[PDB]
Amino acid sequence: EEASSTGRNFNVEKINGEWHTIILASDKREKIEDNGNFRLFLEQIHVLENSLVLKFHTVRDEECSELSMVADKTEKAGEYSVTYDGFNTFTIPKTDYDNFLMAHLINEKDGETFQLMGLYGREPDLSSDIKERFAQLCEEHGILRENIIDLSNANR
Ligand SMILES: CC[C@H](C)c1nccs1
Repeated sequence: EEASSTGRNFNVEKINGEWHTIILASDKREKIEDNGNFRLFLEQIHVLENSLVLKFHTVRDEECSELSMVADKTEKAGEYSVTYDGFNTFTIPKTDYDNFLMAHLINEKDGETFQLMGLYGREPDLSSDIKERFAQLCEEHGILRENIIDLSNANR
C-alpha cells in the first residue's frame, strides 16, 4: 500500500522506526555535497502525537556524529516544521511504509529558499526501479539528474 502524508489514508504511526538515507537531491547542490549541512543520514523516526523525533548522523572523513531534532506538526495536514540552519517545512509525498519513504522539504533563511528531496529505505539500499521513480519525482519539482546524489555506499 502506498500513501502520502498529505492524503486522508495516511497512517503516520507506520513510519515509526529505522530508516536509511539512500538518495538526496537539491536545488542547491552544495547543501548536500561533502561538507554540506543537509547531507544527513537518517537513522530513526519516533512518531509522537503532534511531533516527529528525528535521529541522524553526519559524517566527516568517515567519522560519524549523532544529531537529533524534533519536527512539529504545522496547521496543514501531513506537514511538519523544524528549525535547523533556517526554517524548514516538509511533507512525505510517497511511502509504502515497509520499504521506502520519499520526503520533500523547503528551507528558508534570510530571504533565501531551496528545496531538498530525499529517498529513504528500511534497508541501506533500494532497487533501481524505486531509485528511478524518485528521479522522476525530482524532475517534476525541477531538480535535474546532476543534482541527485546516490548515497547508498556512504550511508553506514
Ligand atoms: C525526513 C528527513 C527530512 C528531509 C529532514 N532533513 C533535514 C531536517 S528534516
